[PDB]
Amino acid sequence: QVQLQESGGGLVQPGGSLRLSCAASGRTFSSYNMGWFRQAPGKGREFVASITSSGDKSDYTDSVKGRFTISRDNAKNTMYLQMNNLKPEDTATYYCARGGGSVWIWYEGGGTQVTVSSHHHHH
Repeated sequence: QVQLQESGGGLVQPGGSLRLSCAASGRTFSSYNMGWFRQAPGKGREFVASITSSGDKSDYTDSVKGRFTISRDNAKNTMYLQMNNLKPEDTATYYCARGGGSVWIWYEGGGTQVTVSSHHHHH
């Protein structure tokens, strides 16, 4: 079974940054379009960003355009999501998926949790 394992989630204040990673098994990682998706409280899974096999083209959902950057390192079988200027509405579990013929396939991986919260400062 193919593994698309997510990491990098955590808790940040609004305006903070997090970098997520999606690490794939196998030897043909570079041949597929790849994408990030997220599931916010009470909602379904929704598109965040996608990138072509070669990395030459990317697409973003409107609400993250300009703040998030998708990238990949094919030599390391890894895709990244650099999330800057984070907002509470970005709180969700984030999942990566591999693109096929008109479908995004999840494969194995439990997602990574991202919490963006304006809370009291503890210092």
